[PDB]
Amino acid sequence: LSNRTNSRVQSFGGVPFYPGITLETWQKGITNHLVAIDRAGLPLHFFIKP
Amino acid sequence: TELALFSRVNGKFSTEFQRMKTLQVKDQAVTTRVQVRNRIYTVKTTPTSE
Ligand SMILES: *[C@@H]1O[C@H](CO)[C@@H](O)[C@H](O)[C@H]1NC(C)=O
Repeated sequence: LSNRTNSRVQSFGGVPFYPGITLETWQKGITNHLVAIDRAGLPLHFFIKP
Repeated sequence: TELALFSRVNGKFSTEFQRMKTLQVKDQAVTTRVQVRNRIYTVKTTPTSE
């Protein structure tokens, strides 16, 4: 007999994840733990203006 | 074995052998590994620090 289970969880933002958590609890827990999931910007020299 | 001579001399010889053998081998190897890594903040010194 041979069992092999691999679980891998990766979270950005929200409550620290633990295995028994439900997506409901996690989704209701982002109310203050929000992180930058995408960002856009401008080159530095563009802001050195008279 | 049965042997009757002259319808008077009787002889019997009954032998029986039994050999029963049993072997059982049972191996279990369970291996569990849990790895949690939370990274909450990144704290940096202000460039104007003293
Ligand atoms: C693990 O092995 C058991 C038998 O001991 C089997 O019933 C099960 O499907 C296997 N997998 C998991 C995830 O338990």
